[PDB]
Amino acid sequence: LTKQIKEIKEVIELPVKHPELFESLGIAQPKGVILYGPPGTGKTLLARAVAHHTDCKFIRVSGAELVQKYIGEGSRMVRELFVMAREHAPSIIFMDEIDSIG
Amino acid sequence: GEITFDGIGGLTEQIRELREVIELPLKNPEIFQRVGIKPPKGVLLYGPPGTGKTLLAKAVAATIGANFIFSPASGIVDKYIGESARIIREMFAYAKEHEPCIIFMDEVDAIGGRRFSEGTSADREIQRTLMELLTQMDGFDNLGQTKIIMATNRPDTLDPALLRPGRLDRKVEIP
Amino acid sequence: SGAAAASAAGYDRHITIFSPEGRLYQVEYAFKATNQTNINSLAVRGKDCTVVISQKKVPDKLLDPTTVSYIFCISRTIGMVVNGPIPDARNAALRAKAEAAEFRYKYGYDMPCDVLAKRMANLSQIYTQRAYMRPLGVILTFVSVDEELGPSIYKTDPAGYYVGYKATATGPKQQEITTNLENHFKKSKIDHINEESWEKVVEFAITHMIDALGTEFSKNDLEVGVATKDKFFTLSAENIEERLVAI
Amino acid sequence: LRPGRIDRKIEFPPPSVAARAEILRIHSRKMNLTRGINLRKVAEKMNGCSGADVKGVCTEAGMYALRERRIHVTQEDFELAVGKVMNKNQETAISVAKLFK
Amino acid sequence: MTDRYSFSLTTFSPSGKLGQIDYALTAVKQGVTSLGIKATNGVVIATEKKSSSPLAMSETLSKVSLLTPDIGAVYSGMGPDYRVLVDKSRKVAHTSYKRIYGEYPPTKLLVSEVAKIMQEATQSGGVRPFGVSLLIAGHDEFNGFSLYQVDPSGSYFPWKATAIGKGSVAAKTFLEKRWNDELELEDAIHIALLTLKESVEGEFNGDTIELAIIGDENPDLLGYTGIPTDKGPRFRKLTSQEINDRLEAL
Amino acid sequence: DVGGLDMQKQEIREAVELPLVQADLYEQIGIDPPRGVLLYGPPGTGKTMLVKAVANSTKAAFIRVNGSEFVHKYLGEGPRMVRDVFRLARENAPSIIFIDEVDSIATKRFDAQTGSDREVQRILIELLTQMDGFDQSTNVKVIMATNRADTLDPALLRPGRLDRKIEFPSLRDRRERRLIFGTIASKMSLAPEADLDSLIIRNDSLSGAVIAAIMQEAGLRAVRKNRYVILQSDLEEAYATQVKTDNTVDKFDFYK
Ligand SMILES: Nc1ncnc2c1ncn2[C@@H]1O[C@H](COP(=O)(O)OP(=O)(O)OP(=O)(O)O)[C@@H](O)[C@H]1O
Ligand SMILES: Nc1ncnc2c1ncn2[C@@H]1O[C@H](COP(=O)(O)OP(=O)(O)O)[C@@H](O)[C@H]1O
Ligand SMILES: Nc1ncnc2c1ncn2[C@@H]1O[C@H](COP(=O)(O)OP(=O)(O)O)[C@@H](O)[C@H]1O
Repeated sequence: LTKQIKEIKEVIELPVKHPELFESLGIAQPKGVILYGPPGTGKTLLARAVAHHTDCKFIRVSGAELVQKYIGEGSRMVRELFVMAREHAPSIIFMDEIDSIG
Repeated sequence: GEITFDGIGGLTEQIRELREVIELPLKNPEIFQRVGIKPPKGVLLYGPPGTGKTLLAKAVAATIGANFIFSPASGIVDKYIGESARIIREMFAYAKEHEPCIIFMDEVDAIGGRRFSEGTSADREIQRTLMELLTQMDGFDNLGQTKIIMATNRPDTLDPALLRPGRLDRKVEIP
Repeated sequence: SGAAAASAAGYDRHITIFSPEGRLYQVEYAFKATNQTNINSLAVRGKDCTVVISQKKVPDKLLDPTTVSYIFCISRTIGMVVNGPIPDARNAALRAKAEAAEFRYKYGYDMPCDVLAKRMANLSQIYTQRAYMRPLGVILTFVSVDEELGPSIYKTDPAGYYVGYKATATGPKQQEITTNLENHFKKSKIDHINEESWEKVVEFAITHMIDALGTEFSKNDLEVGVATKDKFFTLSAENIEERLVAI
Repeated sequence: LRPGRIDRKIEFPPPSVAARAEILRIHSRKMNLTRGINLRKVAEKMNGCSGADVKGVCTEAGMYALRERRIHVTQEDFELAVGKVMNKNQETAISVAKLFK
Repeated sequence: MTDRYSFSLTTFSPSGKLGQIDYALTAVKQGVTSLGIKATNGVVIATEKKSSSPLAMSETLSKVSLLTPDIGAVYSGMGPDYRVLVDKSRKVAHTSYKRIYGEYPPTKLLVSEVAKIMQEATQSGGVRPFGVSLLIAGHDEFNGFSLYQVDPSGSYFPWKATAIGKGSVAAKTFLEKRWNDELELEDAIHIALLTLKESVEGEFNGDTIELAIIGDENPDLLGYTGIPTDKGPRFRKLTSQEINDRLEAL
Repeated sequence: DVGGLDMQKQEIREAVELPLVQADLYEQIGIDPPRGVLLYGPPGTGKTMLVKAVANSTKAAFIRVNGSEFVHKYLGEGPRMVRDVFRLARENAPSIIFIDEVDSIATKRFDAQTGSDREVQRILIELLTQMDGFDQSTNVKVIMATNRADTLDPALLRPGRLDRKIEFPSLRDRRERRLIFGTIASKMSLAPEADLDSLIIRNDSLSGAVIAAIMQEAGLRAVRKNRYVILQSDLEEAYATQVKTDNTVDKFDFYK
């Protein structure tokens, strides 16, 4: 599969590599994707592989690392994430997510 | 003494069988090796509450002619919060050089505490106090000059992280 | 874990609900009722004569002991003894006594204890299908001296299980008794018992529910039945005075 | 799932047969790959309904050679691999008979 | 945790499934092992008798039972939901089919008249189903020998060689290791007891076992010699000694 | 010290012993090692003890733990566990794990209409994540024990997770039954008139745990008979001890 790639590097790298373009094209940068499909297809593969060829850094959170068993120990933890992004900007985040299940 | 009195009521086959469970490995145990088997390093005595077994184990080791000592598992964790397991090893060394001898210790379900209920480094006492127990009883070699007894009401509440497989091998209910 | 998910998640108050273990529990809770008297009967075969024995307790003095009895002469050639509370014994006794009859009105002879344990047990099943009725908290024994089979004992429980034993007891104290005649049979390898007279076979069955029961018995604490061809009836008190004199 | 948080999304389906052929060449780049192979066929003998079950196959094939102490393989050492991931998935949990049409 | 779509029957869950049937089929798998397999010239039906106490005469009650001379059965699971079933099954031959066709029925039309006696009790609350199963097996003269299963749901899967109860898959694993296409009855019979020597404990004699056959007519069981065409039964329960020699031939 | 059980042993020597002391094997061929395995089959069968021996030869570390411990009532007090051990099972590498029960917390479910059972998925999905996500390679951690294998999630059986099913006897394996008796007996001293061939076929169902419950009831009464040596007749009173039909506790009241 390679067509799938072309959408990633269209959203990820172009607003980072040289985004003067969008100011000519008169639209808004994008800010995320999501990727679905059965297991055993190679989706968590790709995010390991995207790291090699970024030039921008990388963050990873399997689900269930957020939870910390107290009331707000979790929602303090997400916020402790994003601030660690901005100072280290630019940055990418990768997430298996079921905290947002339900 | 080797001739001591034990004549309270209630129970006969128990005092009859512990005599089997515990006498022979102490008096002339040079046979358990050449026959082949390994004797039991330890024992457990479970049942319902309100039964008067503290005096029982106090008694039957006294008629047999064994040096008996007994300590609850409360003061070792009540008086001594974070200076406990020092007492354990001393309780054996003292017990060693006075070989042979029997142990008894009730409220044994207190060592669990958290039982690593969260794995935080605040319950090191409730964790290590199980550790030094196990490492020491493994150090006996089970020759036949030191044996151990434990007891509680809730063996289903027990900590089979150890004391189940081969340490407190023989489990014995009571009527 | 056994009944923990039972006592919490229903499964113990409706009859017609299975548990994921497969077990339904209501009928499995009926049997606790059978032992609510602390009573313990017995039954054995003969060459042609059958017997059943029961305690008959010594409560407060005001009773009239002629009527306290768990031995119900159903029809002729038939009889039964219960294990459980009295009221839930009658409704089984009476649903029968009007059932042997219509047979004899509709088929031309008297029922055996075979059918009478298959019929009444073909009903206690039904009442564990529908919600007509709480299953009767009993377990009841039958006796007879049949023409085609000889002596015969049968037994029935609130589910519907029925088998014709060779000898048996029941109540809170089966293990003690049952061993004190299971071992007896492997001695001799006779499904029945000797001592032709219905007299002499009683004293066999008394003494086995003395040594293995746990005490000594008078004439008043007992009540005893018997089955012989053409009849079923109850008895007098001298049969033990003509025991201990011999011993 | 709104735009403003995830502006597009992706479907990763399981592959075609001609699709899978390239998945094996990459997993087999370090295997020895004796000559007379048509691994455009092995895909067709068993559609790997995943895209990673094959990663066990190309592994599983070499495992035979290990047992024999051979280093290399041929087509045969693949043609039995399909016997394990596919058939033993149908002979894994299809073992009821009670069912309802 | 519970499910709140299982305490009752008329309720669907989001997977489009019903509650209590799924557990009744577990009430049998917890029960004893019983079976019946097939042959070219007959059918066999077997099970054992896990006699509870030693004092229970294990002969006054038959796992196996006759429905018509050409048709017999056996259960696996609960008992009282068997002898209450058959007593209203064999009737239905004598009520729905016989009296308006003269003769006893085929083997599958009997099953249809069982399985709705099984399905009347899974359509209205206030009725537990029959926590049992069945293996009906018989014969007739346009489709031939047969074998049939009957679950509590009212479905009747047919079969060739099968078993049920706790010791099922161990047995079903074994049949096709021994089963064929052209097999004969007296060859298909010692199979169906060496199948049962594995799913057992303790004693393995005629007084802890009982089974059946189907075959050619057994007119000696018939009783009324003198008619040319009324060939008698086709179903006979093998006595103890008739079994208790075959084991010593094995 | 173990009994017999020859080919079952042979397969984990392939899966576990080789990848820790031999790796050029798996490299030059053009593959990667298999990750862990599972050991299905009825209990009292030497599963756990085998895995202990495996450590004892290869000298590597060992972590024993039970699956009913990962479950916990405080939210997130479980997946902290499953992630904590790996944080150290790497540290003391090379290392492996045994789990004497995982069918408890592992079974297919069509959906969760509940809050508690949803966390059981949060348990598992981290376990399934740690092996497959980026990590080290010397761990061969997972050795899933159980009593059956017809219940697990095939998403746990995705090749890469587990690829070596393993099976052990249940009963009727007279060969594997007799074979252990000599081994345990090889430890003990017996008289020559002490034959055990009377014992094997007399049974119809037992296991490998009971036999030790028999031997340590066989060679226990000799000393009660104050003899330096055992005889035969002590034995026959044991096979009744570790036999069937101790007591019909609730055998009849269950269904009927
Ligand atoms: N096209 C491919 N090239 C190489 N490997 C592949 C490919 N497709 C699948 N795989 C294999 O599939 C596995 C990865 O599976 P995948 O990452 O899709 O599951 P996952 O995304 O980890 O599931 P989840 O994220 O829900 O835990 C790897 O072992 C990889 O070798
Ligand atoms: N069998 C017995 N004989 C005499 N006294 C008994 C007996 N069982 C219990 N007791 C009474 O109960 C008390 C001892 O019970 P205790 O040692 O507290 O039981 P446990 O150690 O299980 O808590 C004493 O006062 C004793 O008199
Ligand atoms: N083949 C065998 N050889 C030696 N011991 C055995 C054998 N099979 C079982 N055992 C005994 O079984 C016990 C361990 O059983 P175990 O493997 O823990 O059961 P499970 O696998 O269900 O946990 C040990 O004490 C061991 O002596």
